[PDB]
Amino acid sequence: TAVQHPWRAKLDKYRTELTKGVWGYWEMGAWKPLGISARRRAMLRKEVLTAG
Amino acid sequence: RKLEVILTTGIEKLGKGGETVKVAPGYFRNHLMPKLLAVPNIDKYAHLIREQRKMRNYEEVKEEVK
Amino acid sequence: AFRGKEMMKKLVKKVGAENITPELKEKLKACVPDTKVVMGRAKRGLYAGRHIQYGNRVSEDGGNKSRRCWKPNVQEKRLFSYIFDSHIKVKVTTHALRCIDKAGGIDEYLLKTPYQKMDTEMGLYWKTKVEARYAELGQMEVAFFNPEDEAKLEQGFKDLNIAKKDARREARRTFRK
Amino acid sequence: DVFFSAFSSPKLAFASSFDFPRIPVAGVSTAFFAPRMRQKVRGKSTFSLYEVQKWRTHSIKAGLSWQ
Amino acid sequence: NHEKLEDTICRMMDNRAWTTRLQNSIRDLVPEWDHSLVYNVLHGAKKLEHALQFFRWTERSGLIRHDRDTHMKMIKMLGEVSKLNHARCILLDMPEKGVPWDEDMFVVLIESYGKAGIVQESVKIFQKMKDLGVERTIKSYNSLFKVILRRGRYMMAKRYFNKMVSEGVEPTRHTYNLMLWGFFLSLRLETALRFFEDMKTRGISPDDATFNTMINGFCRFKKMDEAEKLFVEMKGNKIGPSVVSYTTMIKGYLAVDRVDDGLRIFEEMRSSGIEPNATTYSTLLPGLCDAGKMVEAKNILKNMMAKHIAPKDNSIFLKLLVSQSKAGDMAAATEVLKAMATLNVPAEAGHYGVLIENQCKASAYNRAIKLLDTLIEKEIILRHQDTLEMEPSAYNPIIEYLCNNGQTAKAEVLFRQLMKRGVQDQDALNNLIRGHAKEGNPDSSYEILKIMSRRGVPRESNAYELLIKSYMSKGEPGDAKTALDSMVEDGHVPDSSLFRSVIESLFEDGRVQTASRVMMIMID
RNA sequence: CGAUCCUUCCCAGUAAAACGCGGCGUGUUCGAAUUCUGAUCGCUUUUACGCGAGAAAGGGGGACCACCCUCUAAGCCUAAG
RNA sequence: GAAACAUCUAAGUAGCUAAAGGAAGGGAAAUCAACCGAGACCCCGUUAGUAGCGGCGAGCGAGAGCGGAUUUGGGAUUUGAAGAAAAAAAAAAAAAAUUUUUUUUAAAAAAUUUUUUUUUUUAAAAAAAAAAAAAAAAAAAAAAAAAAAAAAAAAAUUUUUU
Ligand SMILES: [K+]
Ligand SMILES: [K+]
Ligand SMILES: [K+]
Ligand SMILES: [Mg+2]
Ligand SMILES: [Mg+2]
Ligand SMILES: [Mg+2]
Ligand SMILES: [Mg+2]
Ligand SMILES: [Mg+2]
Ligand SMILES: [Mg+2]
Ligand SMILES: [Mg+2]
Ligand SMILES: [Mg+2]
Ligand SMILES: [Mg+2]
Repeated sequence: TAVQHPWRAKLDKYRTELTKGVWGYWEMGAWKPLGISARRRAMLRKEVLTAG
Repeated sequence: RKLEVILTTGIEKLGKGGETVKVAPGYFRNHLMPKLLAVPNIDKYAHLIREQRKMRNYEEVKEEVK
Repeated sequence: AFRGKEMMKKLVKKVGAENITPELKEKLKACVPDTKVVMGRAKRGLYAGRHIQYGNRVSEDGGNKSRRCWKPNVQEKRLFSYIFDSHIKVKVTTHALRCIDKAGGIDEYLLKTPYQKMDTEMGLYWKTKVEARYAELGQMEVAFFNPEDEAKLEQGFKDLNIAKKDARREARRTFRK
Repeated sequence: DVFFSAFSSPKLAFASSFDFPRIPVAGVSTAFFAPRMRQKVRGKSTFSLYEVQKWRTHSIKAGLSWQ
Repeated sequence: NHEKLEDTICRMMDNRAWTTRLQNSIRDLVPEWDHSLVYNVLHGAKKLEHALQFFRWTERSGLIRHDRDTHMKMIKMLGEVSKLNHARCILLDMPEKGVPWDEDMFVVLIESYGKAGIVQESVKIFQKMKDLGVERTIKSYNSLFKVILRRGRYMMAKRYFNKMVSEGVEPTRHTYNLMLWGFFLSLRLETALRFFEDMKTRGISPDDATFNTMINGFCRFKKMDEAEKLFVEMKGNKIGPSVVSYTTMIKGYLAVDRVDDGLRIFEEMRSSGIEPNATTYSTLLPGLCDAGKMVEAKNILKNMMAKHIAPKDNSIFLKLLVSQSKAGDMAAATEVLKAMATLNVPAEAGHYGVLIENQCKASAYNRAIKLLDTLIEKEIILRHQDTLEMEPSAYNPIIEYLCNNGQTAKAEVLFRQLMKRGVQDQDALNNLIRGHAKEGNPDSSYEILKIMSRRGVPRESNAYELLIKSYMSKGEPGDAKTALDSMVEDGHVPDSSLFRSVIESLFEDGRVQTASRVMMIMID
């Protein structure tokens, strides 16, 4: 049943990260890029949205 | 273009020791660097110059003040 | 072209292939330079990645094109080294000289520049030698002295100098005798 | 260690060939100094006349070659 | 007033990465180095990696040489976090640095290895502690017995107690208690009494924890009247009544059959002195929810936040809910729902679902709607960290009631929120279809059928009939023919009565060609 | 045996610009951007590094400017076709 | 070839040289689109001899999308933050149709097996003292690879190990 939704590991890995910004956030007064790249974030978003 | 250096002794038109000054690169690279009259303004050498001058000039100030 | 692999083969043949674990091989693959250097004299100097270029020379009215080349601004200089206390004679481009100015000397440039960017087996050798000598210096300490000890040791050195001079002159005159 | 073994001899060093660098003592050049290796346990303070050095004033050398 | 140095160095490490340009700032910020500064930094370090980085850097940079207390402090936190190889490699490096070995560093290493269940290496260190040349007298054996009988090594602990008492060692009450607990745990009654008469012959008067040892041993031997005999024996021996002893008295009462007796000893709990401790309230509830007594549950649930106390395990809050709801008292479950949301706990979907299921099953429909609305306005369903989900019986009857006897809109809003987590039940969908059809909005029935078609939910024949006739009743025969086409493409043939209805409704509205297209498929 | 982390990397002479070529790269000169105990304002604490709020970095989209969209360069590894 | 020729073409072709592998190279966006969206890399088909470059001559000649083949991403990288002032609840009172206001507040979890010696008791099942193993979590190195018999060594041919 682990291969039914194999994207959940990435989702709860990046869940705290994904709220901060789309491509990056400001930390201690300097811009810092997000942990997950934008193409991979779009893949994860499509995998989430394809099941409702 | 100019460089930052730290004087180790007293140069007549530059200034007193322990001071960072701006020189020409051909002046620093060919005259002050081989004769140990100045060091580059990077953190390790600034710390070294500051502490060694502190230790010696503690004795110098102890002699001069009293 | 495959300079990283031909340098890795020589390093493996020097050090012994049994000596290296696969993780050390993976790490050593990322330190050997994989740059494009073809000209012979760039493997014997500090060029900082400048190469020759071959291109076209084009006339003004006719537009006629004939081959030409652009060469790097190579100069032969002596650079002072802090841990060797002496000059090193190199063939540096002015680009490399300016990078040396930014870094704070030839020694600090060799420490700061990583292994892949050294471009050259001699560059790897010199960075290794400077790093070993700085690690030797990293475990030493100096102790300074009070001015009364300054005067005492100065007097002792004067005594030993004049005694050595007297004994040397006496030995010379007796050997003459 | 790999790069030390690959470029080492075919078969401490702060003496004989090059000696003590002048840089160490740059904040104050005319001062008698004693270099010594740093020990894990606290060392002794006894210093003979042979163990104390001072670049006189003569020195404020040879030259290596890159290749 | 200003700021200290330990907190600002910890704010250096907490906010910036550990680089050499940060180390330069720390080195230029420190005006004079001492072990007091090192210790105040090390205690106040927010994370163990910051602490370890600072302790390594200060000894490798030549700024200071560390001492016994700083080394002990490092080993204590490394072993509490169980960085076992880290603490071992620091410990082995001390006589080269010059500070001596002490047993204080070894005993915390014993406890650190045994916390992870590597207790064999604790015994391995203990056997070579005398080999290494450090005194091994009392506290070392105490910790070894604390760690090997937690795993339950009674037959070893006998031999090592023989080697204790052989090498001129006088054991005390801590030794005897720490071994008696393990011997009672390992089901050794004769060994427990032998080591009790051992401390009788050695001649030391037992205390509150010593008498606690036998009564918890009798609790795990399921002999409770004997424990009560021991409990009046401790009163006749003149030792003070302990709250832990009362707690395990309640535990031994409710272990098998006596569930009312926990309240009966809570009536005597005033004599002991300290009534509201966490463990009594943690253990007393599940026995009486297993039995089914309620007035002695709701009063102490009122008293739970009267003095701000929490249980050890919070699933008792669900077990009391299901027990009280099956008992039948509904008006005091509104104290449970506010006891959930006021201590620390966020309320959960299953927690609200049990109460909505009870208010739905027993003629309290508007109260079920009230709990429904405060459940859906608080978005409890869409919370990721909550574990208990809404049961199928928490929405299966209430969707039916909402669609059949009133409004369908908030029913579909709740169920569309349930799709976003875990539900694709066909029953609530069929009921939403009929409810939206009979309310007066057949567009919603059609779109829910489209939802079923895209999600792959199996579609019935009787659902489309109500949609067709709902379109019929409002004067949209073209929409009726569209729904008829969707029914045929799904694969259900209707009856000739419906065919005759739709063909006449299409003809009388002037839509001749749509009626002819119906005629084509009825011919076919 | 022993619960296994103890460092190739400090990362700008880089992106861009002028002139000359060219397979978007390269020769000679030159050369940035937001934090290095983040800062600013407001609040109590009544004399915090706590709590809140606002604005802050670059590349591209057929010269260029504004708005919008999209991506995060200045050495990570990687099967099959 | 341009019906001559000089920019252009032939062509980054022929040729010379250097290095590496059974494949090499490229590779998971500082990429395309156009306010709607796609989603690493290489190969085959179409768009299309079209857009574009060009003594705007002769000639050179895409990208994106779409259809196939293979179908794959991994790492840095995630964090529990190990247990006077505000918010909230227990009891009393009042009011409205649940809501509003005031007053007092070590242990009660830590789970296991074999062998040897001497005992009690009805070979069954339990008392004491001795040796260990529930460590291969991680990898390397070494010796030895399943029942019964023949030979070598040790000990007292026999037994044990090989
Ligand atoms: K490859
Ligand atoms: K011709
Ligand atoms: K001709
Ligand atoms: Mg543009
Ligand atoms: Mg544009
Ligand atoms: Mg021609
Ligand atoms: Mg061509
Ligand atoms: Mg060719
Ligand atoms: Mg080959
Ligand atoms: Mg390959
Ligand atoms: Mg978008
Ligand atoms: Mg495709």
